[PDB]
Amino acid sequence: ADFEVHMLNKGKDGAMVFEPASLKVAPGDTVTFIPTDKGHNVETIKGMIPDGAEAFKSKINENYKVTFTAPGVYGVKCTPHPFMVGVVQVGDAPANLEAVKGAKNPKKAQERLDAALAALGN
Ligand SMILES: [Cl-]
Ligand SMILES: [Cu+2]
Repeated sequence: ADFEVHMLNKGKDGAMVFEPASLKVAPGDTVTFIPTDKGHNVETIKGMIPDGAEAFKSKINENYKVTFTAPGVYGVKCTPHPFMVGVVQVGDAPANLEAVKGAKNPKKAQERLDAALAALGN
């Protein structure tokens, strides 16, 4: 299955958001990150992807597709926008949950990640 995440200046969560900011997918599913507004990108957060996964980074304004196969959670962020974060989950019982949940980001970033994990049933 293929899924889309839009990069937006504003959403229910406030300014600078991935929408949806949380997505549960099956191994082999894909997510394309699509800038609805200019000035955004996507990249994985250091330490926040599974063993077996590769990091990634898009260019500002680039439409960017990633295939997810390694099971676990994947924290992603937008470079210019500190609170702009999201979580892609592959499978159930992710094994690297604490990598995201136990991290020490600025509060508004960390609460958005934490909300994303809780919405994914964790
Ligand atoms: Cl593009
Ligand atoms: Cu952004």
